[PDB]
Amino acid sequence: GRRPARCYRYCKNKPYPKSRFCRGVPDAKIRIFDLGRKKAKVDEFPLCGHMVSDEYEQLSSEALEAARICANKYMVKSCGKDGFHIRVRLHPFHVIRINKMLDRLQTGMRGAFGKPQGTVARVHIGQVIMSIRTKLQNKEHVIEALRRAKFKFPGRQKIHISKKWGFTKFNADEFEDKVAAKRLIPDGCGVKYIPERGPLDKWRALHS
Amino acid sequence: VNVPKTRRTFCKKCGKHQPHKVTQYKKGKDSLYAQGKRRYDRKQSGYGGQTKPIFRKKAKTTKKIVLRLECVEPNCRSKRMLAIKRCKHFELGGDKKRKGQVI
Amino acid sequence: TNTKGKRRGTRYMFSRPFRKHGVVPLATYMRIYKKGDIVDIKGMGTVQKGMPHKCYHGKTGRVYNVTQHAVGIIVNKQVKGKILAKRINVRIEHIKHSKSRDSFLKRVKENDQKKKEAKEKGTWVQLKRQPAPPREAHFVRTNGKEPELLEPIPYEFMA
RNA sequence: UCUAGUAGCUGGUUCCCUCCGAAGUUUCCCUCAGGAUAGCUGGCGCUCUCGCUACGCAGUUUUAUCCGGUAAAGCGAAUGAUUAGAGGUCUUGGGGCAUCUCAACCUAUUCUCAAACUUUAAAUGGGUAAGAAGCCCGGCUCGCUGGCGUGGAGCCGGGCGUGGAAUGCGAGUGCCUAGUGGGCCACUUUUGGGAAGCAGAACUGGCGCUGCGGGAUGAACCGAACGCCGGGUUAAAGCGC
RNA sequence: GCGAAGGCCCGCGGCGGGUGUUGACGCGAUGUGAUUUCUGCCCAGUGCUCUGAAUGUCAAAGUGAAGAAAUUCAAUGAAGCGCGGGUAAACGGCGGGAGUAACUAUGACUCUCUUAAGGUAGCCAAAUGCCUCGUCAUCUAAUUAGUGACGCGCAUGAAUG
RNA sequence: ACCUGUCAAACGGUAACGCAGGUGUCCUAAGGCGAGCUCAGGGAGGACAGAAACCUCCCGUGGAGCAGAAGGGCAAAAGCUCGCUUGAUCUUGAUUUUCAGGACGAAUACAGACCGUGAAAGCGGGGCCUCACGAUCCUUCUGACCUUUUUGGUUUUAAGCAGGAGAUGUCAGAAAAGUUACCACAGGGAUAACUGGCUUGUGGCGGCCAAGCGUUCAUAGCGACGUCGCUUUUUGAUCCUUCGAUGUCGGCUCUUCCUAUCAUUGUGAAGCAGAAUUUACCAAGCGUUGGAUUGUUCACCCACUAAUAGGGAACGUGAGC
RNA sequence: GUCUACGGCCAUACCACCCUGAACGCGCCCGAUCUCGUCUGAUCUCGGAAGCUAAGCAGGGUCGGGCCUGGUUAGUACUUGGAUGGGAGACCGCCUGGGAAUACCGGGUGCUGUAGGCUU
RNA sequence: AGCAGAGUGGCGCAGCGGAAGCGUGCUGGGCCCAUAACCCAGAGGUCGAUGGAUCGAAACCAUCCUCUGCUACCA
RNA sequence: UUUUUUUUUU
Ligand SMILES: [Zn+2]
Repeated sequence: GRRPARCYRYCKNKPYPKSRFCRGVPDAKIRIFDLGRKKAKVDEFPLCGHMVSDEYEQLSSEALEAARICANKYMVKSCGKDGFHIRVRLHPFHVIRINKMLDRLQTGMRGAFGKPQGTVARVHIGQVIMSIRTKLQNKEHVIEALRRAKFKFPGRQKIHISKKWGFTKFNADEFEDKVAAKRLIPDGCGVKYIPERGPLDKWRALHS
Repeated sequence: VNVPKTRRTFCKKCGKHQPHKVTQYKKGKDSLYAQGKRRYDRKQSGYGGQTKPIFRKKAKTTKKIVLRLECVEPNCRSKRMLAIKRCKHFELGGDKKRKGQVI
Repeated sequence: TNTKGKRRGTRYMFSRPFRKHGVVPLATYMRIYKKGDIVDIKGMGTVQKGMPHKCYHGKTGRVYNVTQHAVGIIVNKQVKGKILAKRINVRIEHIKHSKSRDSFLKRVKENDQKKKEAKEKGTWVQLKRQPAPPREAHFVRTNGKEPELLEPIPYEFMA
């Protein structure tokens, strides 16, 4: 029912998103992007690992769904069902088309503009595909889970352990000091950054 | 469209703006003694058959509306022909629309 | 093929700049254009009358006629291998004075006065412009401070 | 016999050397195997210019000065699209049961996006200017304009050559004019298509019109373009036979 | 269709020719195709054909009126069309949609629409059936073939016999 | 024949039966001018009144409206409400857009008249801007104390001059139904119906990962979600070759070649006790049948067999039938 | 140091809230006979001068939002030109030149023209 | 383009100088215990309209929109 | 002018 993924791989068209100009788009195969214990705080999942793309290609929504499932299945078995948090950092927004599957119809290349077939995500070199945050002792399991999810993707991917704290944008070596100095206020899965560039009442509330 | 039955426009004979009566121009009947009709009749007589085209690929659905303006000055009573754009419905001296009416 | 419409593809060139919509500033109507001066054509979408065609936007010409609200301009237009001097009428809002001519008129003034000063002082002064010459020889002092040694940095794979 | 009927279609179209040398593109056409039209070509000139016993121009740069919304970037900026937690609460909300959790809304954050989105915004682009047709003084005309000796334009005298960036080059102009109006290929950009030695575009170069050295061979690649020769040296590519 | 001053037809032309040395048991024009047994319903459509005209439209010529005339206007105004008739062994056509009989499934009796009638008697995967090498039986060891049956038959069917 | 955004590679221009759309109109006002107001939405209040009746305050950069599609533009606006009007009128040239720098359509600044509006400056010769349309010949109306009407004169008539209108949508504008299997001619490989060539979507054949299946056990044997290939025994896509001709389906006959191996020789593995079977390796030497139905390739059945494997050679093979 | 009338450039000028405002002015303010217009003298128009800076308005303030400007991002992204560079490709590196934009971090918060006043 | 017509309880029609109907369609009632239509009864018509005439009009007259039949055809 | 049916042995 679906063409081999080699037919849609090389980002040969301009972005073709779902809009008022492109209607009738089938829903993407991947609808859940955050998995595991999403409600965990910053301080409990300090280690972060990324699956980084090493090619300029487009990855299908089916591939993203397959990789997410197999990465989740391994990390549940190895780290428990509440010992990690997986975030898929790719959303399928590009729509790929297909020409008609072939008396009353005009055959050939006449009127050959296609109909929507599926959705793929355009990824650049050095761009993160998936991220997993966990405790510092589950480094080997994070590498293994991302390694198995590589086989679901066409091109080449590299597994990288981040220098930042969890899913935040702040370095893990400075994170605790910033929290103690009240520069970083935890909120939910992430953190808030507090500058010295506002009304002094906010500073009063923080230090009260 | 709705065009009022009277309008104040320039009069070429009077040299100035005058009230005019507005009517709808209608094509007069063929003369039967115009030179083109005489020539066509001479060509059409005999055994040749139809000698000139008969138009059949009609495309226009409306017609340009031509207004006949007649000066109301009794000594002048001059006329002019003033065409407006195509319209499907044309009304002369219809009621004027108002905005406070209940729909 | 595409249309021959007059404002096709002027979506951005005739739009007003960001946070610069509204009333046209009044000094644009107060600029005075004489016969023979050079003006830049830049269509403004706020005024739809006397609007130059898109092919004259960004073009520069000289005034040959002055009317109550508009100006006639002799503008060069390239047409399929020949350049012809078109005459176009543009309202005042879509034009402004060209600063290239003003700079040259200033240089003529300082040249003529420098000739008069040179003749009265019995000296010779340079009046022709010259291209940037090669840099002259000079000394560079170290001030007893050794140059800092630079070195390529090791590669690091970031996120 | 009219009749050598007409054919935008196929075939053919006869000596030599010399010089110059294309087009398959624009617009109109019952126009799409054809024409007319502009373009590209040639021929005939002509008007001038420099120099010895410069009139001006330019597929270039520079110096000034404008024009732009593509690449990029952005979404804790507008329009759209979109993931996840967090903190509060009016709740024409719901559920389990004095209620309490969800949902809704708000606020501050967060993940990911746009050919027909954008605050911002290149590189390469396009226009103009770089003086004697200039500059500066004095006067005259006007029915236009007008508080005015106003303003604007025109006209008549006079003065000023350090010729007002670099580089290169001799220019201007008239008539007549054939062939062509099936194209094709390549770097980069680019639309449709899974794709194609597929179809369709932009810029430049090329093949067609062109042989020569190299790629064993080859329309287009790399090098280099050609009167008949001798010497020397190279390019691209090579140097076991 | 035609009783001869005619029907059908020939001919550039002649009250010229053929049928016709003929006269309805004849000549001319069509369709179906022995015998047997039958030949259902539809005249709305297209043709052909009849006269009631309530009679509308309706050229030339003729008539009247105005003007100086050319001209113009008015009344009158044949056939044909219109209008009402026949007619399918003329060309042809012959549906659905409902309302419903004690397991079902099937389902007469009632009413409606287009453009009149809704396919009767018979016959059939036929030289006519796409699906289809239809289903059952018989024929063989084995049969997309043959035969006999079956009936919602793409698209059978009554002198298009 | 036209218009909007994009394509389109930041001047302009730029193609495809590219993408998303609109047009053959509509308006005496929705044309023109002036004045006075502020719109969408939201919050908080008020008898019936409630999610939506009307009244009031507050916030509101336009998130509304401006008739048509879209883009741009616009706030004491170009939007809403009133008041007065006909600059949507009469003329001559110049210019822009498409462009050959012919035309038409549309549009821009002027100039001369006559007017509208407002206290006035001003603004207005149609629609806020970019679409909404049409030659010659012929006809028809309108204008002048107009010109001709042929020996002269008067009067009808006719002709002419200038501006509108009746239309050509194949929209630079012939007056136009079919069939040919009885066919004809000039041509075309500028162009279809075979082979071949590019491509491989589809067909066919493989591989990787491992969620599960297999009593137990991911991998004896399989293999979901995904993903990478190969082949040209399928069918498409394309139109490079051949239309002054490359004889065309199938069968029959005959040779050779390939291996992606059905059997047979030699082996490895098993959920291999034996028998039977399955998986894999070297491997194409040898063999791969007789018939009913069908023109058939294909299919199906009957029966033997060690097995009754799959293919190519111009979809081998018509001066072989 | 300031204001008023008319403006130019149109936020360094806007927005939210707080403080201060001498003198002239600008206002708020009082009233409806006339001019004028309303459901309503609220607005608009007209005639004033008892009171008040509460408001508008001006100046200042806020680890204020916005705005302007500069760093950083960063010689990164992108890009003119080049090669018989690499790579199966996707794409990438180098030579020759040009060269950005968020987040993040600082500084600033109207200048001014003509005419006429006050600060005596 | 020319002539001649017509629009009616919703219908098939009938008259010209006002009194609006008939078999049908809605409704209520007689008669019988029959399932009737005759029988009586009511409602339902701006008679498609703009103006003109006259003491008065679907009805008469001029035009529009809703058609009909026939005739006619150089942009 | 019409008016069909009506039930199982007991
Ligand atoms: Zn007059």
